[PDB]
Amino acid sequence: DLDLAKASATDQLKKAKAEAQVIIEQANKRRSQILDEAKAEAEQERTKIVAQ
Amino acid sequence: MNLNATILGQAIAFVLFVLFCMKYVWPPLMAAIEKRQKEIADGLASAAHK
Repeated sequence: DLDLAKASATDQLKKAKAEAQVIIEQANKRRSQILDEAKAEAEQERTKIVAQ
Repeated sequence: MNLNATILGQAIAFVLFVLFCMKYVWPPLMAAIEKRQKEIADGLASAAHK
């Protein structure tokens, strides 16, 4: 029981500790996606308005 | 029967055997045996679900 306690505690904690940070960086990938898309369409909007 | 000094001799033997048992034998015998029982009791207390 003590051996499986050590094994399962380390397994659970380290696996979740990896996936949480990984998802947070994935959220930063979506953040950069959204921010650059907003920038690109803001300047396309400006250019279209002035061309108009 | 014949009232005899053997009664007091046997009383000396009886009291000294009880004192020897109280001093030498009983405390260590019970200590070792119950210390095994204690280890098994904690073996129950120890038992990864928690």
